[PDB]
Formats: sequence, C-alpha cells, structure tokens
Amino acid sequence: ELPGVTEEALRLKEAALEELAAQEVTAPLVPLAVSAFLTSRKKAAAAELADWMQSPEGQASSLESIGRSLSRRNHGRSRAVVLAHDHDEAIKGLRAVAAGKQAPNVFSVDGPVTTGPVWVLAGFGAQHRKMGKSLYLRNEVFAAWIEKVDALVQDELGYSVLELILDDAQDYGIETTQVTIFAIQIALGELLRHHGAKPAAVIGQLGEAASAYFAGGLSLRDATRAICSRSHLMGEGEAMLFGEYIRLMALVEYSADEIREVFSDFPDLEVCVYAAPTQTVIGGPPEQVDAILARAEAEGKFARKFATKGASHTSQMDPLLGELTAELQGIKPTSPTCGIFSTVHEGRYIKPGGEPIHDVEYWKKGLRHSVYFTHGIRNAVDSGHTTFLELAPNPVALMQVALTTADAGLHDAQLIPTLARKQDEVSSMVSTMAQLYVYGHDLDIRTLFSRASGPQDYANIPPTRFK
Ligand SMILES: CS(=O)(=O)Nc1ncn(-c2cc(F)c(COc3ccc(OS(=O)(=O)O)cc3)c(F)c2)n1
Ligand SMILES: OC[C@H]1O[C@@](CO)(O[C@H]2O[C@H](CO)[C@@H](O)[C@H](O)[C@H]2O)[C@@H](O)[C@@H]1O
Ligand SMILES: OC[C@H]1O[C@@](CO)(O[C@H]2O[C@H](CO)[C@@H](O)[C@H](O)[C@H]2O)[C@@H](O)[C@@H]1O
Repeated sequence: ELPGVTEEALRLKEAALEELAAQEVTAPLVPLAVSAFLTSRKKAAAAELADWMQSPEGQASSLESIGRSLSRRNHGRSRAVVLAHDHDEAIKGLRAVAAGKQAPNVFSVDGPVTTGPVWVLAGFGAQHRKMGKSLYLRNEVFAAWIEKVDALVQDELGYSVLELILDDAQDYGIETTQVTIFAIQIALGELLRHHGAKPAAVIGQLGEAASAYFAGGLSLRDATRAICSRSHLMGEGEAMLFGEYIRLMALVEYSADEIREVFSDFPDLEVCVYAAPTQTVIGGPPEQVDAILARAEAEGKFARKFATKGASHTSQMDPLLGELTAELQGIKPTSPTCGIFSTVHEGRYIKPGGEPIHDVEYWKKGLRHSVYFTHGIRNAVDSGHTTFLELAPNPVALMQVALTTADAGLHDAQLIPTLARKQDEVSSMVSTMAQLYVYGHDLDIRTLFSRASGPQDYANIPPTRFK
C-alpha cells in the first residue's frame, strides 16, 4: 500500500488555495472552432459567426456557450480555431480566419496533418520555482496524476515532490529537478490522454524515463524507479565533486562534424548531447571546457556554460553505473505501444510491438553515453512526422527541434508547447489541445467544455438553435 498526500502538502495546499481565492479572477481562454469540407466555406462560416457575435444577441452569450455550441458541429477537413478571452478578440480572430490572414491566437489549415504527433520528453533547463503549482490547484485530472507520482516517489526516495511544488520557498537542485519534472511530464501527458490525445511516437532527451512510460515500455512504477535511481545518484555524486574532479557542461555552436576536428586539441572532452544541427553540449575538465568556449567565441560562434559541477553522459558517470545496476533490478521492460525514436540508441526508430528496449542496460547506457537528439528528430522528419509536442514546464527543447526540422527541409512543422513560465498554465493547455484539433490529431474537442446543464450553456447558433 502506497503513501498518501503528506500532512505538510495538505497544509501548503490550503494556504495556496487561500492565496488563489483572494486573487484577481482572469477571463479564461476559450477555443472557438469552425470547419468545413472546403476552405472557402470554412472562411464563410467564420465571417457569419463574426457577424452574429457582433449582434446584440451574440454579445449577450458567453464565449463559453458559443464555443460549446461550436464543439457540437460536424468537424470538417478544413479547420480553424480562434482562442479568445472576450468577444472583441473572438471577432477579430474570426475576421482573420475569413480573410485568410495570420494572427497570434488563430490556427487555420486546409486539411489534416498526415502523420501522428511526436511527443518530446526533454526537461533539462526547463525548471523554475513555481512550475506545475498553478495547474495542480486548478485542474483535477493533472492534480490526480501528480499525486500518483508523488506517492511512488515517496515510496522510492522518502520525500514528497508535491511539497516542493506547493512550497514557494523551496527551489530545485539536481536530484529534485529530475523527479519533479518527471511528475509534471507524467501528469501533463495523462491529462492530454484524458481528452482523447495520444502519441504516434515518443522521443526522449532526464525525459527518457517519461518517454518510456508513454511508449508503453515500462509501467509507471518502473519508470519512476528509473528516474528516481538516476536522479539521486547524480545529485549525491555531483555534491561530492570539488577541485580536480569537477567536470563542466557547456553548449557550443559546433556540429557533430566540426566537433570531431575541434576535439583533436582537447583530449578529455566528450559530447553530452547532439542537440541541433550546429548546437552540441560538451563536457570535460574545466580548463579544456574554457578553452573550447574561447575558441568558439573567437570564431564568432556562441558558447554558454551550464551550472553543474558534474557532467552527465560522460565518463565521470562510470562510478555510478554499478549502483544504478543494483537499484534497477526487478524492472520489467515491455513491448512499446507506439513508436520510439531512441536518442540512447543513436536516434534509431523502434516500431510499436517491437521487442522491449528499456532494460537495466538501457538506463546505464543512457546515463553514460551521448544523447543523439538531433538525429532522432531528423529521423522523425525523414519518416513523415511534422507535429512535435513537448511536455515540459518550459518549451526549451522545441527550440532545438525547430532547428533540426528546418535543416531537414521541413519549414512549416507543427511545434506545440505545453507549459511556460509566466504563461497561465490552464490557458496553455487549452492552446495545446486546440492545436491538436486543428491539425486533425486525436482530440475530443467536446471535452474542452463542461456538459451543459441548461439552455444558457448553448448559443443560439447551429447546431443548438433554440426552437
Ligand atoms: C541566448 S543563447 O542563444 O546564447 N542561449 C541558448 N541557446 C540555445 N540554448 C540551449 C541549447 C540547448 F541545446 C539546450 C539543451 O541543453 C542540454 C544540456 C544538457 C543536457 O543534458 S541531458 O539532458 O542529461 O542530456 C540536455 C540538454 C539548452 F538548455 C539551451 N541556450
Ligand atoms: O501562501 C502565501 C502566504 O502564505 C504564508 C502563511 O500565511 O506562507 C505559506 O505559503 C508559503 C508559500 O508557499 C509557504 O512557504 C509557507 O510554508 C506557508 O505557510 C505566508 O507566509 C505567505 O505569505
Ligand atoms: O475528423 C475526425 C478527427 O478529428 C478529431 C480532432 O482532430 O476529433 C474531432 O472530430 C470528432 C468527430 O469526427 C469529434 O468526436 C471530436 O469531438 C473532434 O475533436 C480527431 O479526434 C478525429 O479523429
């Protein structure tokens, strides 16, 4: 039997709910969908809806009742969604749709995307103090999954991740960043699944643990053992590092090919992550890291050091591997239920129903060796994928994805973020789900609105005109 929500987490929740209740209520973001077989007809429906919402009767109906009525039409091949806070934004967005013009709150396509979405599970550098807290208090599905992971992590490591999420005075270190982002990744994807969505394939960059869960390669319990074992070993190892044993990590604007020649001058550098066509994260002794940084800056290339005294995906991980091996005994790798672009295995693809991959050796190899991220993405583009959806508290890896997709010739990919610092977390997920609908991916747009309890919940337009 699993541990429950701790007493301190309940105390922090009550206080956060009082802070929330005393705050300035903000208008929700509402998705208004129009569609038709022909784009020209879709454009006319948008202009007709805009005319009606400008009338006194349309002005008197809530955005939510308008969007609920729209959610019940036939959903045609040519689709658009206007995301709006008030009637003025809605009408303006609908004029854009009718005019075939672009606007920040408007998505409009002539037809569905041909291949299903790639879920991107990264996470490095995405953390911030209050990540996940707002959505936890305001979304019961997300909350339920956060609490489920909070219980497994309590059982594995002996502390509550929910306490960290709810206590604004606490911040994240190397260990707690990984397990908390994992919990947020699990809960974000299950929230999406609750509304009908699903990955055609996953790709990881920790995020590998959560990718294994959503690919059906491990149970939630064994994915949690994977992230817990790696996280606490890395945090405890990094904390004992001083002096000649410190190893830095840095981003440099070199491609894999340039790195090969550049490294001939720096015998102890290794590649941590091939992140984008000309962005590589390297690691090694501080004197050599500073020198490659100075070389890149002298060549007009950007370079940036990260905050860590240890370098994962380098030989410095060798002391941890034996203990990682011991802690992961008992996990049960299963056959994947969607595709996997494995950045541990050089970016290659594993098909749904393939042989399992997520055994103990996988997690050792992943922790010790380079992450072939840009290779996995390029493999996804080359096999027809155009929609990439990142589950994260901040869309860091989507910026890397955009660089690879453009470089592989795909200049209009669908790059869908989820949460973002200083963006309303509930509004962000409305947007994520509206985009999945517009491009034709699995999503039940009716579940974006509560069930109607009376006629005031509908608007006097098709298909719910009042008789
Ligand atoms: C104003 S600017 O343009 O100069 N700043 C700027 N530009 C691009 N940036 C950037 C590029 C990146 F590829 C990454 C990802 O970096 C990782 C580092 C370790 C890592 O390790 S792992 O997850 O364990 O595999 C995984 C990923 C990043 F976080 C930032 N930053
Ligand atoms: O929530 C803001 C407000 O609550 C107080 C107690 O009234 O502190 C609570 O919330 C803090 C922020 O998460 C926690 O760190 C603290 O433990 C909790 O009691 C106030 O001090 C704070 O201003
Ligand atoms: O065209 C069907 C296709 O569209 C999606 C959203 O992309 O679902 C929409 O259409 C369904 C009716 O065909 C509705 O049930 C649903 O509410 C609406 O979102 C996909 O899920 C579906 O495959």
